[PDB]
Amino acid sequence: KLSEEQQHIIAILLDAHHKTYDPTYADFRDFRPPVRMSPLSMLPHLADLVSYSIQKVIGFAKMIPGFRDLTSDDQIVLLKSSAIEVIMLRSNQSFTMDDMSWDCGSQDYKYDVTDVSKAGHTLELIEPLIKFQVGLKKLNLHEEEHVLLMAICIVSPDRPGVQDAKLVEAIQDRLSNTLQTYIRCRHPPPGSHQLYAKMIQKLADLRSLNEEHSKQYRSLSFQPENSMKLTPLVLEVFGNEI
Amino acid sequence: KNHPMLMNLLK
Ligand SMILES: CC(=O)O[C@@H]1CC[C@@]2(C)[C@H](CC[C@@H]3[C@@H]2CC[C@]2(C)[C@@H]([C@H](C)CCC(=O)O)CC[C@@H]32)C1
Repeated sequence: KLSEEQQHIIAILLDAHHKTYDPTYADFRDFRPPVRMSPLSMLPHLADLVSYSIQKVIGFAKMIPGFRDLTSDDQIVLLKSSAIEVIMLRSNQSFTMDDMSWDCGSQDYKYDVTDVSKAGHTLELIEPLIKFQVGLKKLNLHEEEHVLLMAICIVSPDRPGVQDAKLVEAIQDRLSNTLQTYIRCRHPPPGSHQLYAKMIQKLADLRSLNEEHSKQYRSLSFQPENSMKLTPLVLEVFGNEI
Repeated sequence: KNHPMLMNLLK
C-alpha cells in the first residue's frame, strides 16, 4: 500500500499547513482596511493580504521535506515563481460555490468578483481564477491531497532559473508518488477516478493563471502611484522594475 | 538574485 516514508511526508505537510493557514483569518485585522468603492480601492487591503500570504507560503515551503536540501538560490527561484500559484491554491479552502466568493470569516473579509476586480487586475485574470476555484473545489480533495498539491506546486523542476533540477525533480517525484499512492490506497472510487490527472491539470491551470498575473502585475507596477500601494515583499517577489 | 526579505524569510 502506502509507505512509512510517504505517511511521514503526509503528516508533515498537514502540520506545516495547519501552522501556515489560519482558518480564523484573525490576522486580517492588521491589513490596511478593505474599501469597496478599476477604482483600485481594494489594492491596499488585497496587497497586504497577498503579501501576508506570501510569508505563509514561504513558511509552508520550508517544512516541505527535502526543500531544505536545496540551495538558497534554488529555494528563492522556486518561491518567486510558485507563490502566486500556491496562494490561489490555498485560497480554495476559503472559496465557496454558494456565492462564488472567498469567505474569510467576516463580511469585510468575504471577497467576490467585484472586490478582487478592484485591485488593478481585469477579468482576463479573475474569470479564469474563479473557474479554477470551482473546478478545484469540485475535486473534493482530501486535505492530504490538498497539501501535497501545494508542495508539488512549489518544488517544480521546470521553473525558470532552476539550477539543480535533478534534486528539485527528485524531491518532487517523491511527493508525486506519495500523492499517486495515497489516491490509490486512501481515496475511494468514483471520486478517485482520474484524480491525479485532474490535479496535475490544475497545476497547468496555475501556470496559465500565473502567466496572466505576471502580465497584469507589471502593467500596474509600471505606474508609480500603484506600486507605492504595494508592500516591500510584494515588490521583491513579484518584481520591482518600477 | 538579491532578495534580502525572501532570503531572510527562507533561512
Ligand atoms: C500584490 C497584488 O497586486 O496582488 C494581486 C491582488 C488582486 C488578485 C486578483 C491577484 C491574483 C491573486 C488573487 C488577488 C485577490 C485576492 C485573492 C482572490 C486571494 C484570496 C482572498 C485568498 C483567501 C484565502 O487565503 O483563503 C487568493 C488569490 C488572490 C493578486
